[PDB]
Amino acid sequence: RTGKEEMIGLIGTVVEELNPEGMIKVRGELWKARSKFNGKIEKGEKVRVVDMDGLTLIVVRERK
Amino acid sequence: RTGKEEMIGLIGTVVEELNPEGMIKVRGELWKARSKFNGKIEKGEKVRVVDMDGLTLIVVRERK
Ligand code: NA
Ligand code: NA
Repeated sequence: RTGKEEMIGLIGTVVEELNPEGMIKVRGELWKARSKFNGKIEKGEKVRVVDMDGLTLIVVRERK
Repeated sequence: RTGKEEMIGLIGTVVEELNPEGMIKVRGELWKARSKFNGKIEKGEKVRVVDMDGLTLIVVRERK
């Protein structure tokens, strides 16, 4: 398993809208992702990785 | 309660070494903080807020 320690804190870009679940690109890799609070994070938006649920990244939109 | 949504994703600076518990400054406020994985994050280091445990911020050191 690619651990939590490797992913948490990284920035990615939404490639498939998080509504609240979707798809993000982090480094070169595609990942399943879920926004922590927001109902919807749009394609192209920058997100921050804050946790991990199995192979699903939990993200908030990047601040400012 | 100042919710998780307000704090998660923000950057702060360690004001009292996280070993793993300590003190950080986020915005103008002093907060209790705990590093998520690391055994020790030093004074002056930049951290990212990834979660919250009561009034204690859970942080990783800022990437790159
Ligand atoms: Na949600
Ligand atoms: Na620990």
